[PDB]
Amino acid sequence: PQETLNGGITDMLTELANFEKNVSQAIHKYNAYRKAASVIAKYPHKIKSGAEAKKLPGVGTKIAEKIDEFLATGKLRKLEKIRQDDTSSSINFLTRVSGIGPSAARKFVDEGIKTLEDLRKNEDKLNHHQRIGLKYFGDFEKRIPREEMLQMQDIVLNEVKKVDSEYIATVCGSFRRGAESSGDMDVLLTHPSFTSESQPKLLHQVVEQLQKVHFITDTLSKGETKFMGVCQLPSKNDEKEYPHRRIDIRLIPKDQYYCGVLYFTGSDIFNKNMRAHALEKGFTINEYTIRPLGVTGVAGEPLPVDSEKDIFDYIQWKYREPKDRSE
DNA sequence: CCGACGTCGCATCAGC
DNA sequence: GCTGATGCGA
DNA sequence: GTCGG
Ligand SMILES: Cc1cn([C@H]2C[C@H](O)[C@@H](COP(=O)(O)NP(=O)(O)OP(=O)(O)O)O2)c(=O)[nH]c1=O
Ligand SMILES: [Mn+2]
Ligand SMILES: [Mn+2]
Ligand code: NA
Ligand code: NA
Repeated sequence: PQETLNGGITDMLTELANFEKNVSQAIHKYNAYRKAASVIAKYPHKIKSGAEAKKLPGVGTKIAEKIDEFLATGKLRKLEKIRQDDTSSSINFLTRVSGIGPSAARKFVDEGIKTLEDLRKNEDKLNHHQRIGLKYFGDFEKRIPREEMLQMQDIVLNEVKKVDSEYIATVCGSFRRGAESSGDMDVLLTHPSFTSESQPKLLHQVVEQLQKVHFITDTLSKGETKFMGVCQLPSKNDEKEYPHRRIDIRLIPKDQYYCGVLYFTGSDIFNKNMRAHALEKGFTINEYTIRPLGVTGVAGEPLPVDSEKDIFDYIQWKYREPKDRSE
């Protein structure tokens, strides 16, 4: 499948998906449209009719009809209409600010606040997260070249070890799968002193060090186990400076760590296949653990895990490199 | 016909 | 002031 | 909106 092979259809479906989530607040319709757009994006033929498309899992009657209208006319009356709707288009747009969801966007537009400019005029109505999202609106929509990610990893691994050399840190997500660009940086953190059985400054101390060396620039949220924030590489001499980036750091017990690494490495569809299969061998994998069923379905206690590959053993599959986990 | 469909940590709100 | 609900991101 | 018990 190439980009423009069914691009107009998947663009249409994705656009419909966003208005469902952001304006209609119909979240299951949101996933319905995305699932349709995903299965169509994978389909290796230029679609000729809605009936043709309806054969794919997740494409039903209503989308089949919409595809017919699109193929025949090059557009969709309902989408064109909501595109001109000042209220609805504004609500959908404002949700592009991290921290502004469907609800907040709704209330902003209710009281006349419709644009980024409007948001800038109204700081006192923004919470902390929303202000950061506004401040880095442009930066947050850019992707991160692997080269910068590697440099980001350099700093994170270095500063983590410097705080305590017994920390274990892993940059997972699309980076660990070897993607040539990434949307954010997903850092997983553990330490021998932290198990399920059992201080919680363990995460605080890492964040503070990365702040001290001015890598982490802002904080969206921060608890005892999960940090969400903003970071930036140092500017290489008198050159154009780097965009601010999203970084997550989360602290995981040692005995749950590699289940965590596996999950937060992904990808999405790989994770389900691997969750999905492995059902058919009587195990339940979650973000934290693998547990055995269970002759009529009662999960017993979590099994020991000390490597990624461990999990693969349990469910009888060859350890697969992160590089081949897109599906 | 009709309910499932993605869950969970953190920030902030709503109610007492 | 405390407890639970809601919004949010991913 | 789609699927399926
Ligand atoms: C959000 C999400 C994440 N994950 C796992 C797989 C993701 O690859 C991994 C990290 O989530 P991500 O950062 O939201 N996606 P990504 O890192 O693969 O891609 P990107 O570069 O951030 O765009 O965690 C899921 O399995 N289901 C999810 O719904
Ligand atoms: Mn990521
Ligand atoms: Mn992420
Ligand atoms: Na179908
Ligand atoms: Na948003």
